[PDB]
Amino acid sequence: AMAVDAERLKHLIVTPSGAGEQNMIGMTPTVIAVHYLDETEQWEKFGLEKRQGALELIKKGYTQQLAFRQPSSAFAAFVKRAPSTWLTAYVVKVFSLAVNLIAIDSQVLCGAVKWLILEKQKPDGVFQEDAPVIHQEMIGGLRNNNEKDMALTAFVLISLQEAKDICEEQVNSLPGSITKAGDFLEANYMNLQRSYTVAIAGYALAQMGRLKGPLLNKFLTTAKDKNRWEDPGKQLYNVEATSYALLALLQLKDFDFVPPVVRWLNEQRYYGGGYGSTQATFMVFQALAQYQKDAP
Amino acid sequence: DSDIAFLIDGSGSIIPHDFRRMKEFVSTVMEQLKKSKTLFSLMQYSEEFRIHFTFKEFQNNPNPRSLVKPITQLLGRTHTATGIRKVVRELFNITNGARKNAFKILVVITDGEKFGDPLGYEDVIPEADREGVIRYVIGVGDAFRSEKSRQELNTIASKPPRDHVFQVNNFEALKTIQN
Ligand code: NI
Ligand code: NI
Repeated sequence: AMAVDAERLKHLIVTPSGAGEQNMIGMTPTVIAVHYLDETEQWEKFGLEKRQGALELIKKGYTQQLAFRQPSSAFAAFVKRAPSTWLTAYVVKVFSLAVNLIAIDSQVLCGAVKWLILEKQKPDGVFQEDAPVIHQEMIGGLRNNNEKDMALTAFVLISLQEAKDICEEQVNSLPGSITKAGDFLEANYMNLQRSYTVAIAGYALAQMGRLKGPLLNKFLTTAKDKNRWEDPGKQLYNVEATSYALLALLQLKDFDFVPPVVRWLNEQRYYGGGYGSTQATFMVFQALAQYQKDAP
Repeated sequence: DSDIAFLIDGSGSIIPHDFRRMKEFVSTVMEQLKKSKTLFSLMQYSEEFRIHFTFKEFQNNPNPRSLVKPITQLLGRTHTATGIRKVVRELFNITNGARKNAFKILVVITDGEKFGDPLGYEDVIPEADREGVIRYVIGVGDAFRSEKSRQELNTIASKPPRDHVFQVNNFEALKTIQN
């Protein structure tokens, strides 16, 4: 397929400002904007002088987010507020994708990973949130989900895998935690009912090579008309879920299921931005960029 | 004095544009070749299988553009081998309209990329030879782009492969095989 016109992505250049959560909301679209334009290579029809004008904004959001880094290398909205399991895992997720953009201090990234594993992982692999984020609209379809330990564990695990190579040396309990998280997902994947959880956990399993057999059939047949993973309401959740599926399909090298999924995503005409658009904006452009990188 | 079957790819790797080409190519072959008493049958495949018209159902309805118009795409994976086995065992059965002592022709229209198929080509080809099934292959999209794709088209087609493998957009695909 053809890459998205960069002229429709101008509104994603957002100046980051706010608390430990407010800053990441504004940081997210900027980071994923240049990441997409890097792969698709549209800096010529958009102006290379603007690249540095956005690259330094990412640096700004990074340094401003460091002020909310707690002594346990965890992250919360406030320096006094109890650290969030999701927010910390989201900081790792965004920073891992921006390691080739700006200078990301490895001690910050690995410290957060070590905290998630040591203090926030149940012995059965489950990651638990003990201090939810204030802005509940920045967590996408994880908001008001019946399922559960599964959805959160899948989310955190995806972050750990995106930072596995860069923090394998410092944190040795990382491959063990990854396996444990994957064991819980695989053991309860067939019992999933919501398409969102099927999509996000399916991607987590696919990154391991543990999305096979009945788990795969469950994943593929959950797709409405073989082109999207749809839950009744909140379109933004369905875009986010389909993006996770696309990433899972690209991991499986399944180029029979990729084109109709990509085709559907492009016919939604979603370019991110707005209230509660953080996850969808981050997902729909991480997936489409991965598609551009992998498409023959 | 010839039975012609169509095995068309309906997997998601086939873009809707290339599927129209498939859907229009068949209409041309059926119209520019009647030319009775040639019989036609068509089955679309993906990860599932659907017979749109048998040799009997075509003998009752002569209009070519009518039998192919409501045909849609399956959008599954790509099970080429299983599709070939299903054609020779079912579509070429007398109970479906296959006539005795008539030429069996299979027209496989695929992009040359089988995927997710439990069956291999080495499990359906030696069976297609002992039944005497003429195999023509019509590559679509980027079926001639790669090396594994072009050798797959030659694998499906019989020998020699230089007389069986053609590109879909060719309007001279029928005038070259009649002689
Ligand atoms: Ni292309
Ligand atoms: Ni295909």
